Amino acid sequence: GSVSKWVRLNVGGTYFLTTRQTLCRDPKSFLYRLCQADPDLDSDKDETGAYLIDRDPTYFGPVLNYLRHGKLVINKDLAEEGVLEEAEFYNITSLIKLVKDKIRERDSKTSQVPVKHVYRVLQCQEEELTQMVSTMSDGWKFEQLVSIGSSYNYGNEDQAEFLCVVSKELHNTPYGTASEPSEKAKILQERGSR
Amino acid sequence: GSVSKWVRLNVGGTYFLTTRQTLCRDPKSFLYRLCQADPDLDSDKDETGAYLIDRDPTYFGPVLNYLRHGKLVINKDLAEEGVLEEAEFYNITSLIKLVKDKIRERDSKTSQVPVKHVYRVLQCQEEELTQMVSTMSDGWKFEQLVSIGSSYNYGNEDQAEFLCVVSKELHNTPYGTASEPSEKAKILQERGSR
Amino acid sequence: AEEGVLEEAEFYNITSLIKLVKDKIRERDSKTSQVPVKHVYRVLQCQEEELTQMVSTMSDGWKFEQLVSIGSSYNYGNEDQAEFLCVVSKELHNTPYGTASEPSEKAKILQERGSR
Amino acid sequence: MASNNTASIAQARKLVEQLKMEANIDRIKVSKAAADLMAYCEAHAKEDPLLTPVPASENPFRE
Amino acid sequence: SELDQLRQEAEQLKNQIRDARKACADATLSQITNNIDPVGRIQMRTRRTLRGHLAKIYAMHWGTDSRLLVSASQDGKLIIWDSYTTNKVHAIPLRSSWVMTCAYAPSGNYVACGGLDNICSIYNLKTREGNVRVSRELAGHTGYLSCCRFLDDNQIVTSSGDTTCALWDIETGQQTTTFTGHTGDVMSLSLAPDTRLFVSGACDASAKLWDVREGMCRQTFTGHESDINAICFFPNGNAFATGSDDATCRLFDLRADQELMTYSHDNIICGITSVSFSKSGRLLLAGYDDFNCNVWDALKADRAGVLAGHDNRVSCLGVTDDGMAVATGSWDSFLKIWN
Amino acid sequence: TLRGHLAKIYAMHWGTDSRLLVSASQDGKLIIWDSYTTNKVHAIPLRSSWVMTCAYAPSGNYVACGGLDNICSIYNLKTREGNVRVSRELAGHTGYL
Repeated sequence: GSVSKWVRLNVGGTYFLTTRQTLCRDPKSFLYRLCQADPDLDSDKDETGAYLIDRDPTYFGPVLNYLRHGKLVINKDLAEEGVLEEAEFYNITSLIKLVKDKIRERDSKTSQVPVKHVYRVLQCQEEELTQMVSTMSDGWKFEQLVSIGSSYNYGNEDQAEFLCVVSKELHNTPYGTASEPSEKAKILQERGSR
Repeated sequence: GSVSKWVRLNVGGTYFLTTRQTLCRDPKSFLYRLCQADPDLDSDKDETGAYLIDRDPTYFGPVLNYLRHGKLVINKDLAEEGVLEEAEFYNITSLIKLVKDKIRERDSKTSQVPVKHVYRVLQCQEEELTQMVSTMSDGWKFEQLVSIGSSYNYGNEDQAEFLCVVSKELHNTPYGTASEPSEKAKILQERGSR
Repeated sequence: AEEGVLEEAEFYNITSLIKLVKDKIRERDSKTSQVPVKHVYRVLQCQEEELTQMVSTMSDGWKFEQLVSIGSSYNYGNEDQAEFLCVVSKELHNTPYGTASEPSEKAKILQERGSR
Repeated sequence: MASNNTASIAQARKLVEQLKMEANIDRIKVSKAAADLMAYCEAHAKEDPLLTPVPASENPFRE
Repeated sequence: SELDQLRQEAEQLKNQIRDARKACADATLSQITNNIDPVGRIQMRTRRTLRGHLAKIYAMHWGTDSRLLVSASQDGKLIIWDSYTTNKVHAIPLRSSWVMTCAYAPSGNYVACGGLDNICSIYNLKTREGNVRVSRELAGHTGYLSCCRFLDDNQIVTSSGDTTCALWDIETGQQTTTFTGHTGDVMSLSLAPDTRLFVSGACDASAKLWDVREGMCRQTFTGHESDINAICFFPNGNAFATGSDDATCRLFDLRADQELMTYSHDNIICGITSVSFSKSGRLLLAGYDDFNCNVWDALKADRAGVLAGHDNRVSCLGVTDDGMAVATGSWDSFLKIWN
Repeated sequence: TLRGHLAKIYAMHWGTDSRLLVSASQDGKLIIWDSYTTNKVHAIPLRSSWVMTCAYAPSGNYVACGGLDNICSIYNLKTREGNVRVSRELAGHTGYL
């Protein structure tokens, strides 16, 4: 017989014993190509027959975990990139997709660490000032106030007396901000642009 | 394997030497049914007799310590989601009910985007300007100061010459931000607003 | 996990080390806490000429926050000490410091005098 | 689906139904409806602040 | 294709409707009775200059109290004005700019807004905290939010793009009764004073009257060739004016199921942008993309009055809930109160 | 003319000395006015606005105020650092104070 309930492998000098049935989760796996017995592939340590593969022992772990229970997981210190490259070596596209998504999220968090900051200008006269500053809407941060020579009175007590610039953040560091299309939306945007 | 007080668990291919009683702390554990000596289970190494568990040895440790002393402490490098899914796998409803509490704290602590920022507009003349600026209430941060021309005392030296915008941060997003209802308070609010 | 080794010690019942570990736990929690550090703000008032100097010679540990011109009437306002109000601030680590109050009788009546 | 022109059976059905209820809708004659609306407007024309010039002692803009 | 039979059924039912309307079509007694109750030459005076806004005032809106009018700029700020004192009760910055609709609750408590963000936000004006905080966000209108209106302090209608006027349960944030009968996106929505029938216009020029209770399209009106911009429901709930991209405006009637009468002139060529009804509804006040805005005798189609020009196109009209005055939200960033 | 406030003044309680009167604004700021010099002895930015009542201790060492937050705030005017600080927050109520 050729079936092995528990086959032994040497990944980077480290021994891994697992069922070939688990090793056959994806027929694209290099390990599946190991499952079949062929003359072109019979290299092993003759002491116990465990096949010799010169690949990393560490990042092979998450691959084995997913292959055993269909869930990928990499520690907060393990190199997502390293496991990506290793799984590419074993040609497991399923993990390549999800590891790629995780790496994309981490890259977005790192690169988009500047959260999109929305800003606004509120025009108020002195009398109306204190209230809107105090009642300033939750989730927003005051940024700057400036005074102008009012059109009426001695540069004061007019609807154009003060401008208060405020701002806030949009939590777009780990997620992707985007836009969407619409036709009448474009028409109206053009109408308002001029 | 064989019956023994010591139990050798080959979790993810890594041996954990613990007590059957620790595993038998509660019956909700799937490990409880593993501890049964019936021949129903055979997923054990034939070279050492250790029971082969294909789950994560890393997130197995938190569960083992919880079963040892009834509390789960997650290593800062291991995500609480991993221990969550682990305890789900072994079906410890109490433990799930606690790790979810851990998440309920962590996610409330982070991403507290609308951390209350109360802004006020103190009006002062330069004479007392330094007085209150020096004596700003502890916890309040000065943010802006603006002069405004006035017709009194050549503008300056008037109590309304300067407006000092001050702010204070306040944590209620991580402490359950909300409001309270009161019918007479509502009546007074509408009375004053107009 | 600091609390992890704490519980490990509790199991092993090393009373002195448990004391030390919970003392360190309390210290870490206090220093982290909600960062109760308090910022103290001062109003330095200097002319433009000396403005560059006292900004440059600004005392390490202190932070510049804002500079405000004054509609002063002395020499168009410029070249005058009261022309500008440079308000600065510096933080005080409240948990290390505490920022508490104490009684002082003559100092109490002095506080009363200086209040008015 | 596409063969049914995006299930055009349903779109035709709802169109037919809406036209059906439109048919069931009473048709108050244009002269009659105009008379009714004119009567209501007149019943309210004498009280409309815009139509009825308010003196500059009650409006909230020259109060 | 059996669909031929179904489309023929639709066509012949439509012809039946046309025939019924023609039977309904008698002499328009109102314009025939032009001699009776002529609104005369009304000269309407502006009295307040709510110049606090800076961006274009896309949509204004009054309040049930008939004193506080909420207006939205293009830049994303809502100004709840105090009409009678020129004061600004509030000034709300909006998470996303490009807003064209401002909705005031039927209480004076909540305000809703929406725009190209494809989300309608509802802000609680009155809260224990003493400030204005966003209460609810409504997403699902994949298209832009064109116009919204508050049925209740928990029920709101949001005429949007994506060809829908979904009725939103504020608390759950869930749209309850969809209105999918339209083909072109919706840029208008007018509530009956009964608050049971609302008329929505779209780029298909199909002013569909809907029943709030079921989502069914109660009626369809098509007297306008171009896209419909603004609908002002008649004070009785039995008829409504409807303006379209054309320079013309046409008053339709629910009972007549057909355009009661039309409002157009040679000198006016700019597309309509806002339609309004006086306290009685006898005055049809219309805002144009022309800087000037006018008012017609609603039952005589003649120019009842002309409003003093602005520096830019008018963009929204709102009469006082009592009809005391009317505010003209124009693109020159000035709301003008007219009485 | 103690024209220092800019919001509505909801309460004004004198001090036993009959020289310092503490007043509260609608927007949440307390001004310990100096009646004889029209000079702001103190400006106190309240944590939460909508305060209707301002209380002055008999000793002039404390000021209390109450708002829609339903928590009475007790401010210790006299502290070593010289900056007014919140002394006590009185919770337990539910209605506006």
